[PDB]
Amino acid sequence: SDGLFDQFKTWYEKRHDYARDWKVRTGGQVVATMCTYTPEELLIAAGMLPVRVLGAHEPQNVTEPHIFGMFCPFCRDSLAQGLLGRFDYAEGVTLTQSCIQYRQTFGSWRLHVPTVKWDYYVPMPNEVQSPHARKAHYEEVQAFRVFLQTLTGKEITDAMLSDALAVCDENRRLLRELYEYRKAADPKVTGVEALYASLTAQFIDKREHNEMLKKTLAALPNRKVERKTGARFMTIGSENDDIAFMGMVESVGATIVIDDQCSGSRYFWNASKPEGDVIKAIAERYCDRPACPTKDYPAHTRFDHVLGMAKEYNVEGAIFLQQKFCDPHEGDYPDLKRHLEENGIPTLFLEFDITNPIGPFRIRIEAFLETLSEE
Amino acid sequence: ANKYPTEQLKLWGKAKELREQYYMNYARAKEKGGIRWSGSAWALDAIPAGLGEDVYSLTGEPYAAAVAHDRKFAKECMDAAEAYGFARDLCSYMRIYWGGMHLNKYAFGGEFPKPDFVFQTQICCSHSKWYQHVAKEEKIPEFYLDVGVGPYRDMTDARLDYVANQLHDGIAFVEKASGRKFDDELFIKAVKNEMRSTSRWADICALNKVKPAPLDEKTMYSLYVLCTLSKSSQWCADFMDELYEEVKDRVARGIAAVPNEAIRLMTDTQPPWSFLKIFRYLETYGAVSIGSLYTFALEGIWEDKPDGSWGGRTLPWDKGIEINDRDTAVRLYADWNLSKPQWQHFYDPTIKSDMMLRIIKEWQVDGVMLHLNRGCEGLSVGIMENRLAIAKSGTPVMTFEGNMGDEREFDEVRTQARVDAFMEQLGVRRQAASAWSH
Ligand SMILES: CC(C)(COP(=O)(O)OP(=O)(O)OC[C@H]1O[C@@H](n2cnc3c(N)ncnc32)[C@H](O)[C@@H]1OP(=O)(O)O)[C@@H](O)C(=O)NCCC(=O)NCCSC(=O)c1ccccc1
Ligand code: SF4
Repeated sequence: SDGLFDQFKTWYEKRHDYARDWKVRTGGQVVATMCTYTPEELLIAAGMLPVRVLGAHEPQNVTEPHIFGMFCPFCRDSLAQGLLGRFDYAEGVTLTQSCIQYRQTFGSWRLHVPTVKWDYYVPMPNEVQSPHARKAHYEEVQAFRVFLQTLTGKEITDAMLSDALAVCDENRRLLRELYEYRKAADPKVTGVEALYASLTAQFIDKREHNEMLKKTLAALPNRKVERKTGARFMTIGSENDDIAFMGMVESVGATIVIDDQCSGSRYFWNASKPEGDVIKAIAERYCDRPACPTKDYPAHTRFDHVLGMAKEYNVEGAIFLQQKFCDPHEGDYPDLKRHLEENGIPTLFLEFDITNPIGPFRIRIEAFLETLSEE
Repeated sequence: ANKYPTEQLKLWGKAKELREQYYMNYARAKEKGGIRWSGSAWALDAIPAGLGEDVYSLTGEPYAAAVAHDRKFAKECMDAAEAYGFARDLCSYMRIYWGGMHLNKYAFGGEFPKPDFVFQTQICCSHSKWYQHVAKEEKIPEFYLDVGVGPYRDMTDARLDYVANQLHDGIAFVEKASGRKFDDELFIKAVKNEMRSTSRWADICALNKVKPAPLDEKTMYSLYVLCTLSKSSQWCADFMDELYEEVKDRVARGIAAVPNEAIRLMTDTQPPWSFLKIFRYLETYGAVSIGSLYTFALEGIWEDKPDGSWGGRTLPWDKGIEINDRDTAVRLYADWNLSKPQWQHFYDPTIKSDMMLRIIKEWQVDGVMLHLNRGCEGLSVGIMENRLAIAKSGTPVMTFEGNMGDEREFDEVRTQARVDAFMEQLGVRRQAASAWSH
């Protein structure tokens, strides 16, 4: 009704129009990024627009020659976007190492997307719990900085890196401030609205995105809430970027008040620590971030993080959205489910392909709501 | 049919006995106060070996493959893991292993023997999740070596530092978990034995380049397995030396694994363990599989030789490099393992594409049969790009879908028909070539 979040919705729907126009306005390069561990500060410092590759959630038949169908819908949907030419404006492509399935999206993209002029794979340590991981990632971030300086022919100075980190940290802090409103009994921010904001953060110029977040926060204190909250849900998964599916969830008598997913909290959660060596500040921000399941060993630190968010946001039911074939989240699932249920949070499991008829999921959500009414 | 002399392997019985003894030793490890540990065939097993000569591993994937050979027990184990709540499309070895732990049954008899600790390498995402569940269910300490530093050919000093420094943490971990003091001399001996066994397995595979091939891949599955059990053991290194002498003699005498050899095939990853009879079927066509990147380099460690060919990696002491202290040994041990050919495709599938094309060339391969293995994300990533690179090269290549550990995703009838069609295709290509080049 009031359209406060309409700019984020426009940015999502017209993401590619945005990037092309950004290139006209700035003369800069665009870089297709993969996985939320990409050290975007370095790309921004190099004068580039990072744009996270996401899927289109449409039927596609272009990936079968490149990625075997035992792998997840997201890695295939993402690759399809490159093969279809929808990122033709992006000179670069980069992935920072996590899930091995996603590495195929990167490898097939750099080999077969003919508009790619350069590529870079960052082998960020998986074992962020090791006392040696932060030094290793410091060196990986420095090596990528050296690569980018060479590629552009322009020195990337500590001041340039610090300014880029400041913009990213401001975005992280503003998104956390937005999320704080979700803790209220009648949230002034729906889960869909939070999702538009946190997803577009990943492919809009962060200075422009920060300005829009600040405008949103200026409006929230006096925003009139008309909808009923219903049950307080949390969504959990890998990416979880199907906004249309989340809108259904919030139309049946519930509000998504918090999430554990890379479209949302797992992307932005922590700002960097104050620190004079900017390479250390950047590298450690990513090692200290809530971990992808692939990076969560020997301890399942994720379980404490998910339960902590669920309690702090007063969650009544948690919905696991799982991509078919998703090994890292499948490996964590049975015990993470048990951890939430043993701490008083009932759970629901839903599995997703590239496209799915919405009807069967709505029936399952409606049945889950009935269970929350009991006991 | 038989153009070549053929002979059965004399060391076959010893290869079978060493494997059986490995599994029996794990189960009996506590009778005399020994140590038991579990982890991948890719764990850096020389580290636990510094704790004594009575340190017995159970490597997870070879054990699960042994279970998969018993279709009924494999089904029961997978049913138990499913009942716990794990998705059926997770790694079939990992599901088998978990199920057998919950059932508390060892494939070689008795209860499932509790490990004292987990010592694991992490490169596939499921490497952590496999043993996180095990360590919680057994209530044991667990250590993971993160080897994810990218391709060996891109290695930096800092990347090698990361792996070496973690190995020093691993030493401290195994001392704490076992209560024993780590011995530098036993450790160095084990590093050297692992270098010996892995290089020597590569040397043996390189003997398969000649016509006729002295070994067929099905026979090789009972030989490459020893390095997957305890590559850092004296017994494995010494047996690889013995086996190399026998295979050298087969080459010298013109001995073929397959007496009617006319077609040389290359495979790829993890075959369906309860359906190895497919190889005997192919032999009726005069087709022999000479190996695969998987058989050659799951544990074999390779280098470029002076003539440009692929061969076993040179042992450091044959190169003037001394290994006289812990820190030197750790760094060389890290570097040796990081060169593993079967780790490179986790970063860049074209490295594996080039490796497969080189095998086709150097082993004189006529056709390729690629398993699209739904049971193993780690070895299947990049498989379709590898197929495309082989297809572009002009060598015939077919695919079949399967699952190395879970028969429910392997269709024997359809796969055998595809393999039959492939044999027909190879004959047709031979006729066309003869006709053009008369
Ligand atoms: C034990 C099996 C499974 C079966 O063995 P089989 O040979 O089929 O069966 P049998 O033992 O019952 O013996 C019957 C056969 O003996 C034959 N024969 C008799 N005499 C001789 C002779 N003198 N010479 C030659 N052969 C002789 C006779 O012809 C007969 O064969 P046929 O009936 O005609 O066809 C064996 O293949 C094996 O150990 N595989 C390794 C499994 C494993 O652990 N792999 C490691 C996985 S790790 C991994 O994947 C991974 C790790 C890390 C990361 C990622 C992944
Ligand atoms: S998927 Fe393959 S590489 Fe990964 S744990 Fe299983 S057997 Fe190992």
